[PDB]
Amino acid sequence: DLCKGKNICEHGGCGRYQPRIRRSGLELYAEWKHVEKKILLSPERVHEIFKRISDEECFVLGMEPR
Amino acid sequence: RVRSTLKKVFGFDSFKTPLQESATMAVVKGNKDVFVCMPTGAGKSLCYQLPALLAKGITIVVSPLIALIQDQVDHLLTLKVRVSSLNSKILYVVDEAHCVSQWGHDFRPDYLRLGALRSRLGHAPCVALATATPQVQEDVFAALHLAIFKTPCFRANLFYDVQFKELISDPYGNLKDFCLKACGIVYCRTREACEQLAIELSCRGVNAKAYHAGLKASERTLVQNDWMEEKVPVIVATISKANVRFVAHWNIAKSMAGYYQESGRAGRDGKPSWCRLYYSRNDRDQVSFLIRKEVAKDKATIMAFDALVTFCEELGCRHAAIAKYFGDALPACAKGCDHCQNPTAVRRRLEALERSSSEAHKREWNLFYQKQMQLRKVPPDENCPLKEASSRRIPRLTVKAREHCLRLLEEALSSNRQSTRTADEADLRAKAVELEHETFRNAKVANLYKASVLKKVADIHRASKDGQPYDM
DNA sequence: TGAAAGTACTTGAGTAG
Ligand SMILES: Nc1ncnc2c1ncn2[C@@H]1O[C@H](COP(=O)(O)OP(=O)(O)O)[C@@H](O)[C@H]1O
Repeated sequence: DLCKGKNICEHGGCGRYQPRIRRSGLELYAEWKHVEKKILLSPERVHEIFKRISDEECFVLGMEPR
Repeated sequence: RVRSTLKKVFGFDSFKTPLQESATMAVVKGNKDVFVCMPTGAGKSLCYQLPALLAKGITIVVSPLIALIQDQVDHLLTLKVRVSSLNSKILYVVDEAHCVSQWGHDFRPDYLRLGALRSRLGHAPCVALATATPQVQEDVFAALHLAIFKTPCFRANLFYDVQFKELISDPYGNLKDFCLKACGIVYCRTREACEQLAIELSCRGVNAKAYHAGLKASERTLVQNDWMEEKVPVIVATISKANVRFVAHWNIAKSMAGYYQESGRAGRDGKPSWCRLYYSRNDRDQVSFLIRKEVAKDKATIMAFDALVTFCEELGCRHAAIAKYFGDALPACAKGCDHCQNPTAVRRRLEALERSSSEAHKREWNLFYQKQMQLRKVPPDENCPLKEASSRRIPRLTVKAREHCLRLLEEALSSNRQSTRTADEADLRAKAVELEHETFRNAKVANLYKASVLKKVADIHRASKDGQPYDM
């Protein structure tokens, strides 16, 4: 709830923006507004995203790393 | 030294706009007050500081904006000018004509002092320097009460066009695209003018930096210097470059000349700067609410805002409309105006806007009623027989209305005397005073007062018809 | 022909020099 209203990655670096994820059935879509526009988020891509999350950054999410 | 001053003294004399030379002459010849109104970047410092360098005494300048005063002083110090900043040869001419005007959104002043100094040195140059518009111009001719140097064809460096938010599915996306097809400074209405719009634009990939009242002065100077060297192309400001690719207004400005001034800070060299206006009916009604509650807590403001509204909703050239507003002749301008580039597109857009004009229910109806009704909008002489007659607890209850109600009560009492043989009129005066005062304290609105006095006179008639004396 | 209620989610949305 606190993290949904942030569309910009401020804190740390990575000054880029964050897309809106929309679920259509079994597919995810990263509807980049203007920063192409719609990309079907492949599960390999989300796997690559998740593999980089630090242990602290997943324990704060509630998911114990172990 | 009308022209012998040259650029060598401060920095200027080169006849920037050939009548710029005469701008000195208009002061040099002492032609009373000359209405210097030119596009931004016209070197007005030549117009009203050269006589300051050449005055036998002082030439006090009315540049309210202290930051502006300090910037002028230091920029002239870079030009070796004996000017001193008194804000907080020249001590810092009736300058900044918008300062004395509410249309230039600079009518935020105090006493005279600088104005008092100018009135003292009326023998010294008395000049008035982008407000030469019959409404605004006559306001200067009335409130300030002074040759018009208004630019003959205003400025053809802006591709004026109006896009309606209702017609556009994504007004944020539309303005982002317009900025893409064009630095930039953007104004809009209040309620955190910068913050939300700048955040949306930045989410649109267009970095927009805020400049608001609550922002720190360090943030102000940082964003200003960054915008000077193109570090931040897009700056959003409330009312606060020779390119300026867009000066579009997300919401309507406070005043017609306010909009002119906020869109007139583009094209120092004369390069095209587009400039677009976004209009919404709800925005119009909201600002009408704001101006009405401002004047309530004066008719010129609403008159000029209605003029702005009909300007944004008229079928014709924007430069022609501003000529009607600024008093110039027919602009006869080429492509560069929305009606000039395509009359059919403007007419179709206005027709589409007209066609698309049409606990939560409580507030919705309240706002509707207020917006639909707003647009629809003496002491007692010698011997008034009323207790505390000099009171206004009942709104819109004229003293003549009180006299008429008292006369109705008095003829009722006369009939009661003829039917029941009361004492006399001498004490009937005090009795009527007491009755009217009691009716006053038992009613709140004018209609309620009339209803209460009618009920009381009906009761008096009933008592008279019953035959018994009108007792307490 | 003739199921329906609590909790999600899912979007757009929303006062000055
Ligand atoms: N007559 C001129 N010839 C060449 N350059 C000039 C001339 N006058 C002004 N400039 C430059 O243009 C700048 C504009 O100064 P300013 O008086 O604030 O313009 P504005 O008319 O918009 O108020 C000045 O700083 C000056 O350096």
